[PDB]
Amino acid sequence: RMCMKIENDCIFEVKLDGKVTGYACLVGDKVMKPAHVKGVIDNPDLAKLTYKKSSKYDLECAQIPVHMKSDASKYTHEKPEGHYNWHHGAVQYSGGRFTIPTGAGKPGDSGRPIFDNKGRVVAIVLGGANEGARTALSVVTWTKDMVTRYTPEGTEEW
Amino acid sequence: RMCMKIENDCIFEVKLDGKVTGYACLVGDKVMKPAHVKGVIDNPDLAKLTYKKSSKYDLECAQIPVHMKSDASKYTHEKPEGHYNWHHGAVQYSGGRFTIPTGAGKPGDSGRPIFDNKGRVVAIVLGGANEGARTALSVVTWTKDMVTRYTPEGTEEW
Repeated sequence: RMCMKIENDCIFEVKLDGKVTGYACLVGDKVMKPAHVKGVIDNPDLAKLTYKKSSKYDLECAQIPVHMKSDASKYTHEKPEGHYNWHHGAVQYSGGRFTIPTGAGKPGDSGRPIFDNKGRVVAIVLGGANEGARTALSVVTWTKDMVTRYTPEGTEEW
Repeated sequence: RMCMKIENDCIFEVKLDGKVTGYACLVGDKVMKPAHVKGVIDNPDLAKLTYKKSSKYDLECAQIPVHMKSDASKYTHEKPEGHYNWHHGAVQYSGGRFTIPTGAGKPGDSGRPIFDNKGRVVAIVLGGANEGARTALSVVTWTKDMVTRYTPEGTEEW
């Protein structure tokens, strides 16, 4: 249940005219906001910044102010074969694919991070493709220098 | 007895004019159907696909639809020296050869996978050569990039 409290400081909410479409999460020094989400961050300090624009990668980030780093979450690049954590349940990792049981995700609810055992962020959910009882997850994934967006076929953004 | 239920979901029936001729398994993201088997997969969704043709390797595979991977059995490349599991009994692995006691296989009954201890697929049986009390197996075997067909001498296709 530590992952939930860790999500509290990191998560931010972006809404279109107040209809929340997605979430923005502080990781290291970047506010992880998906590009498809149209709307306004609630905290002004993150709203008065200039944001990078990326479509092929589907991300938007801006340098968080010096007061927001202590409030952020530490990141990690360990993707060992096994089990991670999520807000609505658990993410099963096998063969480079994040998968969730169908019924745990409605439209919206994008921007929530994925956490490993001891709290280090590993992923930022963008959408997912329905796959039997075990639906997959389009997601932003990262290494030492590279960030990679893995979008399963027939993906619907939620 | 877990291997049997794992066979249940993954294995599909190939039927020729009222006689099942083969078992086609959704291992990984494809249907493992042997090339020698003439006939029709029972589930239409796998029948309305385009299938690749291979003779030297004796296989036929096609991309299973996005609803079939949650039903697909798991794969692995661990071939440690020891004992694995089978539908009709057990497979003894030694010196790169799968061997079964004679009397466990009649003609037909090709396409059944071979499972390790905890359910991960390791092989797809094609035939076998009678060898004393300990008959061998001609099987589809695979590594990181390569698939290898090991057919013992004097092998019949059953």
